[PDB]
Parts: sequence; C-alpha cells; structure tokens
Amino acid sequence: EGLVVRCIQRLAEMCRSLRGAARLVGEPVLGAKMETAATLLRRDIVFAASLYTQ
RNA sequence: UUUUUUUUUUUUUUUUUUUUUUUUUUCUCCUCUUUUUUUUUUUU
Repeated sequence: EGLVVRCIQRLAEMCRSLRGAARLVGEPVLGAKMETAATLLRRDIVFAASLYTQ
C-alpha cells in the first residue's frame, strides 16, 4: 500500500479536471455524479503527507 | 531478474432612495271608466 495512495492522488486530479470539460459541454448529468465521486474520494490518510506540515 | 517522475476544491464585499381608496358611457318611454271628493256623533 505505497503505490495505492499515489494512484489515488493521480485519479483525483483527472476527476478534478473532467469537471471543466463537463462544464464546457454543458452536461451536468455526469458532472453531478462526478462531483459526488470527487467528494467521496477525499480521505484523511491521503493528506497526512509529512511530519511538520503545520 | 521489472527501476524513476508527472502541483490543486473563484478572488471580492463596510449599497443611497423623499408615496396612498378609486380610475372610463348607452336614448326617448299612452297608468282604462258610479262620482261630487266622504267628514258630527259615541263606545279603545
């Protein structure tokens, strides 16, 4: 479980960039379930990162 | 005997206003028959 988190943070970027395409076309049927997936993907272990964040 | 790298949730907020129910039409139009008009009066 070292490459899973990197694959996750790679997936979340394309899901964040598909919103601009769904908005450009004008088809919010997919842009709504994609927004729900985007908010459904953000966990807390992903953002742990390093020790002295703050 | 299969390594290394590919960022992410738009920025903004400390704007004034001194009125008052309604609201706006419909034309001129042959009234039939015993009468002058009876009448005080008293019992409420």
